[PDB]
Amino acid sequence: STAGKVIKCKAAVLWEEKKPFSIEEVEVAPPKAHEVRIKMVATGICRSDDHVVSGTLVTPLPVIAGHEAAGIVESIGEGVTTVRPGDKVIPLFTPQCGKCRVCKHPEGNFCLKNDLSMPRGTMQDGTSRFTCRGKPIHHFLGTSTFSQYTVVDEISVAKIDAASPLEKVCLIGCGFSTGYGSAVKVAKVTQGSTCAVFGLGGVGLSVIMGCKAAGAARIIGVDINKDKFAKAKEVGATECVNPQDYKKPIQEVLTEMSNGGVDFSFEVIGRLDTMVTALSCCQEAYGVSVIVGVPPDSQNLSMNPMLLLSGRTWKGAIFGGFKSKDSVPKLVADFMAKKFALDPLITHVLPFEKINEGFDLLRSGESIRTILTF
Amino acid sequence: STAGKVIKCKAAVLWEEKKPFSIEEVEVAPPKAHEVRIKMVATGICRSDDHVVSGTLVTPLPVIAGHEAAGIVESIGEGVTTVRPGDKVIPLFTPQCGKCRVCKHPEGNFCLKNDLSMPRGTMQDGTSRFTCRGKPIHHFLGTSTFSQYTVVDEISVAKIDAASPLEKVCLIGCGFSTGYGSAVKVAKVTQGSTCAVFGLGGVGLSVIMGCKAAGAARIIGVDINKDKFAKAKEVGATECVNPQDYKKPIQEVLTEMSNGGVDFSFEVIGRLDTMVTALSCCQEAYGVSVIVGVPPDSQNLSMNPMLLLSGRTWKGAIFGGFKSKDSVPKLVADFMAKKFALDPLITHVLPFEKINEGFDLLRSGESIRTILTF
Ligand SMILES: NC(=O)c1ccc[n+]([C@@H]2O[C@H](COP(=O)([O-])OP(=O)([O-])OC[C@H]3O[C@@H](n4cnc5c(N)[nH+]cnc54)[C@H](O)[C@@H]3O)[C@@H](O)[C@H]2O)c1
Ligand SMILES: NC(=O)c1ccc[n+]([C@@H]2O[C@H](COP(=O)([O-])OP(=O)([O-])OC[C@H]3O[C@@H](n4cnc5c(N)[nH+]cnc54)[C@H](O)[C@@H]3O)[C@@H](O)[C@H]2O)c1
Ligand SMILES: [Zn+2]
Ligand SMILES: [Zn+2]
Ligand SMILES: [Zn+2]
Ligand SMILES: [Zn+2]
Repeated sequence: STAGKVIKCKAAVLWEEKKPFSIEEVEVAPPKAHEVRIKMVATGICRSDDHVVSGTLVTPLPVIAGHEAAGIVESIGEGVTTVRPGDKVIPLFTPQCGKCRVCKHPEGNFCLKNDLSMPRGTMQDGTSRFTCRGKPIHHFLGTSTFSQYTVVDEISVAKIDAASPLEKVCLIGCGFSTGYGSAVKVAKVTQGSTCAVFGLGGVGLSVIMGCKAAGAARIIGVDINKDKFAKAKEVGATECVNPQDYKKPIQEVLTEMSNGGVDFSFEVIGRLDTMVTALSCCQEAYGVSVIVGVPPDSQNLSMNPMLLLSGRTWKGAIFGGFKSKDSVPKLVADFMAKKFALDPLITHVLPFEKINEGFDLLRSGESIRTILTF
Repeated sequence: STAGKVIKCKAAVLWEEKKPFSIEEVEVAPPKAHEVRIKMVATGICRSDDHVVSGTLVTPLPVIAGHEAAGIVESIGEGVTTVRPGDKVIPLFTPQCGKCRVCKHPEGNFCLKNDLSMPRGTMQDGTSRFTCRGKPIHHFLGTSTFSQYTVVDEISVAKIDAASPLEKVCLIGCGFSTGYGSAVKVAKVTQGSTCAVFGLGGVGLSVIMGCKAAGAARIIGVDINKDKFAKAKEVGATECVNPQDYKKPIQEVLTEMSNGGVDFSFEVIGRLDTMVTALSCCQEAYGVSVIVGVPPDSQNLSMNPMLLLSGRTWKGAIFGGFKSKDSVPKLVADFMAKKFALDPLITHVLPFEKINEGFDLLRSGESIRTILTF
């Protein structure tokens, strides 16, 4: 009943940095060629969405944020072949065009069509599908999931199992897959190894899940909020440390705890200082450190390259290294077969209309993931 | 006969920074338990030895430098099982104790007994075997090869083929193995890939050799001294670029030349700026950059961690990642079997007494390796 028509619906519009979202009516254009219009069902609150508010992650404003979500296709534009109306789908904030040198590379996943490295806040054609108060509104990462309806490019959506619980599998659209893949795919954690995970939010808990799935013998969680430790131990941390409890810098603490440095470390916060600390705490000759956290816009870290010359490996990744469109449906299938759990990440559920309360819960330290239902 | 006796011999002593070497008589104590005294046959001049002179690489002075060499065992201390008097040997500036967590790790080579991290300038037992004019003289990296005789710990020497030409295979003690291994072992260069090599001295040429051995399709040499380009092409560079020839930063030039970034880059100079440039020029999603150059003492680089978050891998290594005592004899055997060439690295052969002339050749840009002969 809405195919080819503008849809008026509610969205959470961010007009200004460091302000609440405005829940108000927007106009969502119908999908053009190779575009998909999605009726959203559930969306998680990821710290990266908060980074848009705080100006940590710069993207043009005004904007509809949201990138961790699941929904049902309402309509498809001309030439779409990979989804149909009524399909369950997860928007892909990292696209998979299938044609660029990264998509063709066996390891690569950061498709050259992404809108993360130099955000423009548009569709692939450089235009917007959203109007609010007669004004064009930017997209976010090609997804814009804080809306009852969004429009995405076909390379930014994956069809998932029709029997999927969308209020759970939305987490496969960012925080679970990122953390789990950072451990299993990017770091390639080994059986019997010692891991250190800096930051015990939804992504860091997913890193722990991946380290435990890979057979790590020790998984040391690191957080300044000791309220995060109980859940970290539930999902596989063998011990947790709060840097504020120690006189010495935590890289020295972790090096001593691991009898000379850890095998694998993960920065899952977004601070320059913890990226350098996480590198330093991995064993100097064979350690691996993975940056997962999003750094503050345009800021450089300072480090001594002797940390690398001795033999350390330092890498980072988007979306856990997963090729998004190939991997998301498989992750959903594995979830349905109980190969991993998502409930440990979900601490709060709210209606979409209470999105600002969901951000309050994240900012207070209380929540891991709040799932918003449309 | 010399066994069990102090040897008086000629050595090149560095009394203070930024002074010529002093060629004079030293006393070399006999080897203690688990030590080996070696009559030197040939030693190369590596830029790292010049770093000791320039204060780029801090180690206690006064010192007998030299770490890239080959010679013949004169005597062994009690308990030595791996070499005998008369054996051809290469001193190992990276030891292989076989007992530490690094030696037992499949991918580690920076043995915890090394004297590079936190240089003491001694034997393993914390004492020196060298005196000159009644003063104790420091060791360098457990090797000290700028002497007619040295004493090394057993874990810092490898027995090699008795038919080895020592005036060539001394380069397996540092520069060849470092560069070749940085390509084939540390980076794991792939067939058909595009590589960029920053710095076309003895080590950078050895990186090129390894990239070509690994089947790279394109190998771009980068040097500010265009006199280095002809030899770089001879050993496998497909093209060479001088940053001084361009208005743009060379990372932009290399990204354009490689249609979006190289597969593998190598920093083989020792500058903070070129370490960051070499990282930046590798493809943002799947590129790998290896730091080989020794950085200036206590200086930090500045970089944007988004370079890593998109998917790059950054690592460094000592001695090409090779476990030194296992690898050096095999590399010599491979050289004897014509698996690689050393002559392209050798531009000058001088008597040991001409050490200062050999350093002046390096500093002027006029040599690759000078081999000093005893
Ligand atoms: N690379 C990617 O693709 C990707 C995906 C998802 C999230 N992210 C980023 O990953 C980071 C974590 O996201 P999240 O899990 O949703 O966030 P979160 O829930 O805010 O978790 C971060 C955790 O870090 C803890 N923390 C803050 N400061 C410190 C400190 N100095 N030392 C130790 N712990 C500290 C904090 O208490 C919290 O539990 C954020 O920067 C995100 O933007 C990146
Ligand atoms: N990691 C290890 O185990 C190891 C081993 C051996 C050598 N090294 C280091 O590797 C580096 C190279 O050693 P080497 O080959 O003997 O030295 P080298 O022969 O002096 O070669 C260095 C090359 O870098 C070139 N160069 C200088 N500045 C620039 C610039 N700004 N841009 C581009 N090219 C430049 C220079 O012209 C020369 O050809 C030194 O820092 C050594 O200390 C490290
Ligand atoms: Zn692509
Ligand atoms: Zn996210
Ligand atoms: Zn060892
Ligand atoms: Zn050297």
